[PDB]
Amino acid sequence: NFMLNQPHSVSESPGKTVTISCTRSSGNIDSNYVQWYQQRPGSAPITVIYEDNQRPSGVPDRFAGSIDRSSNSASLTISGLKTEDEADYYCQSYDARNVVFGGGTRLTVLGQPKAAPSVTLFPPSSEELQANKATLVCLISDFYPGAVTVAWKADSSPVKAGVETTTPSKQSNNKYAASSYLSLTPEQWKSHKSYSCQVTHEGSTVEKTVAPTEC
Amino acid sequence: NFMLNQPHSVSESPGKTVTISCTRSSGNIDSNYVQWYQQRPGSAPITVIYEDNQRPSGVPDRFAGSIDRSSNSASLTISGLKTEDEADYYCQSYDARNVVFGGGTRLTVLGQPKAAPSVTLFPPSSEELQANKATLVCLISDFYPGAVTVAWKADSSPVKAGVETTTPSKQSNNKYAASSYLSLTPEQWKSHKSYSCQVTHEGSTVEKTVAPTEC
Ligand SMILES: CCN(CC)c1ccc2c(C)c(CCN3C(=O)NC4(CCN(C(=O)c5cnc[nH]5)CC4)C3=O)c(=O)oc2c1
Repeated sequence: NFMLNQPHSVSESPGKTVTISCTRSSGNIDSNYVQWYQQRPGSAPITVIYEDNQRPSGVPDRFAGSIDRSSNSASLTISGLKTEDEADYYCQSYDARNVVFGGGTRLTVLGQPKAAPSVTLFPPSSEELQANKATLVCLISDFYPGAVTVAWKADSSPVKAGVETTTPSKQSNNKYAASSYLSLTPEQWKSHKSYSCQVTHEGSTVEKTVAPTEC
Repeated sequence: NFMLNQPHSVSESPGKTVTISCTRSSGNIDSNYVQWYQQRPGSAPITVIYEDNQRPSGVPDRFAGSIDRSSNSASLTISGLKTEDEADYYCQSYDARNVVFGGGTRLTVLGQPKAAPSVTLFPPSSEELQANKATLVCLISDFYPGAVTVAWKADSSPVKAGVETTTPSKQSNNKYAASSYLSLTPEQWKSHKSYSCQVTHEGSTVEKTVAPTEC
């Protein structure tokens, strides 16, 4: 029982080389075969690497797998990037009876310039508090590529309960927007000194914080 | 080298049984194990069956896998169809020289009940006003089907500039969420008595109103 940790995203221009790392949390990376899967948006998954570095028939030489024992990491390298390489890439392995997939890496083959998001965090409105709702909204606009990861904190502690995040959406300026909202009760909201919204984009992380007031 | 062929789509009504076939193109279906994965749009896939007919820990017992040796096919059978079962389903087997996936079957669950949206309108945050921004956000959640019209008002008049609405995305309750945001300056925000977000869904309107803080 172990995790495989991949970064959330990578991006490059057509024709360049990109590397996707996959770090095993406990145990040796070399003691079990590592596979790589590609899933293009709205497509079936395809195996691009099995047994660490083996390509199935039809998978071009541009895809290369490797293992690094000292890092305890596997890597998928894609050279001569093409637009059709734009996909989610997952590593998986085993130990004992456990099958383990990594969390996935979104690879974007850049189709326009990179744009860091505007992150605005809204505390509960008066209208919803009178309805025993303390829902928070994290608004994320004007970003590219259209992939983000959102994490919420109550004080310092992570929150998984009550989190919904929209699929990013192309807006009229041709950049992506999304919202994350946290469905709190006024009780939970007033019982903490602050809440935070963490937005990660192109491996850059921004944190916004709000505290209960009165007014 | 073999392939797995699944229907592109199946639609069925709630409480009824649906089958999804997965045909192996060469060799015997019984010579390697078959997995089934479920994928909701937006999310990573989830394992529903391994070793032909085994369910992992989270998975409703309404999900059953089977092997038919004569037709050289695997089947996923979902009894008592729930709207939460609407998703893409992929079968998967092994070729020793590959991990093979089917093309995917899109499962539509028909006659989903209507659900009016929860609407919440947030005035500008303190933090954004300190950075000379007065963006307003209207969270629109828990609605079905997944289309809304959003109109904004300054006092009682239609707003014609600065409105973005995101494409509704299905959330973890299998209902849609979106947010509409209006990018005002501090001046526009305080030059008016109020702003309003008007949401229409299935011929029914909801209108929320907010006004500059008095503190
Ligand atoms: C596109 C690549 N792909 C194939 C469709 C992925 C890509 C990613 C996943 C993930 C994230 C999970 C969910 C998390 N998860 C694991 O990492 N391992 C298991 C552990 C439990 N389990 C088993 O006990 C099992 C036994 N034999 C196979 N699976 C299912 C896999 C799991 O639930 C998963 O179950 O399946 C995945 C499949």
